[PDB]
Amino acid sequence: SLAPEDGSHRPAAEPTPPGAQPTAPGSLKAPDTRNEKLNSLEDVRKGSENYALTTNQGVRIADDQNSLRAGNRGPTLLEDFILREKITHFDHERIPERIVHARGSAAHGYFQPYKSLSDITKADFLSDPNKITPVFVRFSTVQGGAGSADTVRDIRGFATKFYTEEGIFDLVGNNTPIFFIQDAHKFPDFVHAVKPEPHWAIPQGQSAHDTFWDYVSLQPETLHNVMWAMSDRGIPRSYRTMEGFGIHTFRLINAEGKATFVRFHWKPLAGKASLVWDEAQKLTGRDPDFHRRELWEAIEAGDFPEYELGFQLIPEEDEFKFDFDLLDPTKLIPEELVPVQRVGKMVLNRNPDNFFAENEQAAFHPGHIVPGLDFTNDPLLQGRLFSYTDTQISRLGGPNFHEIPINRPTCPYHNFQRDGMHRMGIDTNPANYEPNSINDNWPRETPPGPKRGGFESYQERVEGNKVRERSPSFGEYYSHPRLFWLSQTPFEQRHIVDGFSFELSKVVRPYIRERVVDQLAHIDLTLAQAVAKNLGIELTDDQLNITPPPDVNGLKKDPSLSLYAIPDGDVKGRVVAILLNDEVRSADLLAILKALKAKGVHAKLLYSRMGEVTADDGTVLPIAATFAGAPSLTVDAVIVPCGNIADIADNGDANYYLMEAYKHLKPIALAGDARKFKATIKIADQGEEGIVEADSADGSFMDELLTLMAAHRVWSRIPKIDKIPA
Amino acid sequence: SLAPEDGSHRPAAEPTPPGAQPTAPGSLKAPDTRNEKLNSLEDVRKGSENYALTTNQGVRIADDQNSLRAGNRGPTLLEDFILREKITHFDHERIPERIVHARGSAAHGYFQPYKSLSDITKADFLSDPNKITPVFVRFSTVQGGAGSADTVRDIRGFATKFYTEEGIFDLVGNNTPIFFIQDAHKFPDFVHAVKPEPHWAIPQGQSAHDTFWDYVSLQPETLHNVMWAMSDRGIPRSYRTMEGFGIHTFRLINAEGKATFVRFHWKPLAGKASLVWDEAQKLTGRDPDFHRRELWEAIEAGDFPEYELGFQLIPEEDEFKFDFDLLDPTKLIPEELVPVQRVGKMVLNRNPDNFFAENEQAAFHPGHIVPGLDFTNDPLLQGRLFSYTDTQISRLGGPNFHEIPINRPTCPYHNFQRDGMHRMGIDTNPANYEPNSINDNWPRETPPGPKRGGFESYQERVEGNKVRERSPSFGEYYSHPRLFWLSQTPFEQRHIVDGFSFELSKVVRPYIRERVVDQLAHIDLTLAQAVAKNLGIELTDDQLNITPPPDVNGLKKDPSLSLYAIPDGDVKGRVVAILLNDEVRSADLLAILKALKAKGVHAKLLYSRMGEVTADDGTVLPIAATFAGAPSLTVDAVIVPCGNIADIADNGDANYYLMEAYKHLKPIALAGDARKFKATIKIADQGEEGIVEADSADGSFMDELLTLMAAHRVWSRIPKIDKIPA
Ligand code: HDD
Ligand code: HDD
Repeated sequence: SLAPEDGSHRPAAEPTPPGAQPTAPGSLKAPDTRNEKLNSLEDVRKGSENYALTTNQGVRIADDQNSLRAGNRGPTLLEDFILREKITHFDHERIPERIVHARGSAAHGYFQPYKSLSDITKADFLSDPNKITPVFVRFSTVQGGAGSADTVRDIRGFATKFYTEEGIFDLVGNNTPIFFIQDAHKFPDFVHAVKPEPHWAIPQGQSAHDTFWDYVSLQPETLHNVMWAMSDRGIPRSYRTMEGFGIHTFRLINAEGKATFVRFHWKPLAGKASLVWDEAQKLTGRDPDFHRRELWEAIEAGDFPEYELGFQLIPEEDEFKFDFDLLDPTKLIPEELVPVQRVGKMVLNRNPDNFFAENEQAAFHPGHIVPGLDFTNDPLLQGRLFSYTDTQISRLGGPNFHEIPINRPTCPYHNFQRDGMHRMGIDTNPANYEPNSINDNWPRETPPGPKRGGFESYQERVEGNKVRERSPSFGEYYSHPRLFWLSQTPFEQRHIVDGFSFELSKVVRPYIRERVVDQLAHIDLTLAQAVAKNLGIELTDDQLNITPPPDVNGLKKDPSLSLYAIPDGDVKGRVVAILLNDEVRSADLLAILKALKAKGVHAKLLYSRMGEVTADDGTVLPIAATFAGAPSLTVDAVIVPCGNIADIADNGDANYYLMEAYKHLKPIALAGDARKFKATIKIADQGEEGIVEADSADGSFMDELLTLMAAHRVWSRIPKIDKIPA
Repeated sequence: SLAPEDGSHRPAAEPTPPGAQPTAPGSLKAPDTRNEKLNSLEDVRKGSENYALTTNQGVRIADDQNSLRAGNRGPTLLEDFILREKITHFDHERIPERIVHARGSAAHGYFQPYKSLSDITKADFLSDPNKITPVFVRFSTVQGGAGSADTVRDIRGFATKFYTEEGIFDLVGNNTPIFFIQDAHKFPDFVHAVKPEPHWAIPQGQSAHDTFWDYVSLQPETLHNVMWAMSDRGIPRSYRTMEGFGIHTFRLINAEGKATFVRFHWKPLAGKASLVWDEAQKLTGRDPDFHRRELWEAIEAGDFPEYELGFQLIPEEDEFKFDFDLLDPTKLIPEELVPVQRVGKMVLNRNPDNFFAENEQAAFHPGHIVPGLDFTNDPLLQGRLFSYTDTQISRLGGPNFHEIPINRPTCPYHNFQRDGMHRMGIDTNPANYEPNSINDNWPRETPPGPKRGGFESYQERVEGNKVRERSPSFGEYYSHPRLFWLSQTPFEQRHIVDGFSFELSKVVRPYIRERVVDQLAHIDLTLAQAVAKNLGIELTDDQLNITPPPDVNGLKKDPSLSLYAIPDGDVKGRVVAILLNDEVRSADLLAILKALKAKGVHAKLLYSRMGEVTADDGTVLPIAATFAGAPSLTVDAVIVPCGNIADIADNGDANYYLMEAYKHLKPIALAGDARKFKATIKIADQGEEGIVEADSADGSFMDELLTLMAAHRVWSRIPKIDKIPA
């Protein structure tokens, strides 16, 4: 027995805040969290406790420490079948990673609609407010490999597998409402341009290189999503604090056959929140797994990520009433023109057991729709339908990928397909064809109907010649980037300018920079001049005379496009760093932890070493991490309680901890003699907005601090940070 | 035509310093750098200029911007074979990454022995000083995926494919002289333990988690390589400044049939040099491709990585004359007892053309030996022989992986093997078996002999029972960790302490830390006490009376195990940051750049924006990067010339540039009014060692700075950096 007698090796099977316990597989951490999909996976789950170590053939292994050899110092013998099996499996562990979105993090949950949508869709999972549909959701980046970092500047993926009673429905979206390109034929072109360059495979997880901006400068259709990626949208605080969109216009079909155009939205319950770039870039080095960890730990804490599903709904006769083409995925539908209507809510409440088996092997594909839903002629969606079935043949080893447990439907599935690599199902049907008499033609077709019917495509009208040709209605590239730009706050605009500037500064060929600046001058001259200034470029008089693009159906801004314009913050699930000293004033800490617990805010107690310290009243305080081990990048605010401040007053890591949080605009709270730290951040004796300070942490100290946290960051501090050396 | 009329899209086909030009595939950058392997690859190289865009079947494409559809706003048609071919190929681009060493960077070069070694080996590539052997070298980390970061704390791989006239020889080594484990049966257990943990797949590129130190604490055989991993050996400055080792004892076999035991060594011509931890960890964020980048650019500069091959040689009759077992791969051979004898030199002088085709698909395997070389009963080596063949069947799609162009021998190869997936060779032999009369038994066996003879194994004697048993001679675990500890300088010992301390602070279960500390007390109680203090752990009296382990055949220490104890630094290929202002003193800059070119030291001119600035004499200075875009992490030293210093005196990024470089112990030179920056780094008016300063950048000023660069870092500055907030 190698476990410790005190049993401290096993985490408790109950919700615990991040860092209190070792993380564990979901069925062990929360065995009583169940749904119909989790239960169906029990047949393939494998335990371990009280079992013998065997080969894959069931043979008990006596000595798992040594190869078989001719003498204890002799050659290894080919007849060691236990070695060779163990090494063979190891030698073939890896499978191809996803072509795009290879880096991702996933969890189980459930979905439930608010009310029956049977008036607009016959889709069964939206027909009754009491119908609960299990889900599996994978969040992702786009460009980086499976081993790349979480907090890069990138688009994020948001893929939801609905295990419906009438088929698997995959909603395969991103965290922005549009994509970079218009036609699927260009997808390898765009992806090759953004991916690491083919001679040397640099850089990983970054669009800040020549070939990406080269493609953008020559393809202005890309400009809208590029705007989004250069904003703080491209660097989310977590997957819980981002939006989701299906991007394409789809169709809803009701029992009477009426089609309604629809676009899908996920609204985060935790609000919209993003990092700032210096923080996001450094965090890819201090913790490349930050988003993966934060997701797992929130679920282990009970901080279940929640999202409200919503629809923008457009009648068929309104197809042409907007300036933009509904079928153009580089165009958004402003919520000011078509509101998002609440449909239901999704809760992610259990982690997987084995990342490889459940996350890496999961297969999402937007062609996986159910009766009540249908496609449109969006030329990007159209080509997606081919790719997501095709790519699985190599990634997941063949055509039986639906038999891998995480991908199996929970509803019945029967047909006349047979064979293929690693076929699990053993068909007893006398027939493998239809029409057949020898099994009385079963399984049988089902006619279309209002529920439990067969799938039939909406009989939309088609008219035109066979052409490789872009619809002229698509050939407008600058109005929607402008609408986005004007909808941002001034500090969000600053960050957009700084994103473009930082990225173009790493383009080596200067003529590429100049061509991207010229495209910006077609969007907004304020934006283009600000970027040009940082690049040492001067706009020509002709460029200064570029007429701006028209408004979007009269709109000159839409505050739903901004992260922060309308407050939607939420402190539940946020984390505060508490910086300890060797004789902490316990009255401060008790007030701090009481206020944080009331709002569901977590705390990390940090010191210069691990182990424990003792407060003034003798209370023993366990240390979560060092100052260097858990930098301010990983928390939302910093609190410094009173006590023996001289212990850390001249500690470089303690001082830098506050300087980093200050530069990154986070709230900071100083109690008693901890107010001496204002000098390291150059805060005058009069104080300033964003620095909570008082004689002690009792009173309004923590309400000021929690109000600041509900506002996410202290945007008013931005003029002051450029003098801070951090 | 989309290129710029001035041709600045294309880099010059001549050696150019890093940053000067865009990087390029090796055949375009250096068309005249040739060897036999590079030349043999011309049959599969594909150009591009002046060729039509086609399908894979050779059909010319007219519109590569659109899918085929029924009307320009209609559905995509299944008959668009151009779309489906292009998407199909994209959908299947990825192949399994390597199970280990998935992250790596490679280059072409050549090798040449100094003299004939026919007295000790009949290996043909070592027979003649005028015999040139082309090579392909891949450097790697171990734990992370192909998309993980370069400057992690890990072991590094160093793999060399020799394309000899008598077969491919692969020398597949690492950058430390031992491995973690003794018997290959344990390799899946160790690797699984160091890799991301199976439930959530965290952490990437790090051994700082519970399962790794759990294994270590339970398997003391691992302590020796762990010590190397926790030293600055784990974080190399670049692949050019690290050693290589084969680790295993092999045999040399001469024409008389005499066996000599040998261990292989690579000695870097650039010397040994490593980062510091805070620097290395931060650099995985600011540039996760730092090592890949530095290697490519050094070769484009003509700054070819060079390595001397050396042998430790031991007569067969001396097999048992050491305190350790020569066949134990957790033991090193001290150079003080067996010197490394120089054999030849290897030069890396051309980058690949396509990273995937040459680097990702390259297959290295230590079973690939040639006549004149042989194996030993090293139980780790013995199991490696199985794995490197087996793993390619899935990783490279089958048994013809030797036909992938990078892997092809340059010498003849003929046998009776046939078929298999993607077979390229078309065999005309009437017979696919031997013995055969119908082709007069060709191709035929060759008897062993002095040159050009068939491979025969050394007929070593084997005596023993079939057993799964570790040799008792392997049962010592602490003498070699001690030897290594005592061989380090005081500041390398400090960095080892901080490496163990940092990593154990990330282990969530405290009993694992305590168990690792107890292991450390069997090596050195000063190391154990210093790590325990940072963990809040108090060693018991029992632990304090653990007897130290004996030394190694009388050796207490061996300075060759230190990175820095013996000076070996070379400044050629290093890089200096030069921080500009808007009116630089041209006399300063002229003298700086003149002295750096004399030593082959590169420079990047940094400013607060892109573009150009003008010197005091009107000289236009082009800016290479911003202060933030090329942080001090990426340079070896910082020079601040005199000028309009008020322009950057209050720039937070400019002051931080110096503070970061200061903390990471790098040389700093300050001319004229730049000396006012001393206050930011808290240097007294009278100065200190490591800070170069004068009225101007002439005189001895550049000599002083270059002397500091030859010493790599200012170790004496360590006591001062703790009080620095950076
Ligand atoms: C025609 C090619 C093509 C095009 C135009 C798109 N995609 Fe895609 N996408 C793929 C081809 C693809 C793929 C190559 O088939 C992937 C990679 C691995 C896989 O299974 O599917 C994929 C993966 C993938 C994933 C990750 C699913 C997971 O977690 O496993 C998401 C979230 C998206 N895509 C979302 C989008 C969105 C929102 C798009 C624009 C509206 C989009 N893709 C356009
Ligand atoms: C029995 C299993 C096993 C054991 C005990 C080892 N390795 Fe290994 N090694 C492999 C199984 C393996 C592998 C799984 O076969 C790899 C991964 C993919 C491949 O082609 O070979 C590999 C890759 C690999 C590479 C990367 C090659 C490349 O650049 O493509 C290097 C440098 C090494 N190894 C070096 C070592 C050293 C120095 C070891 C100890 C002395 C060692 N390996 C033990």
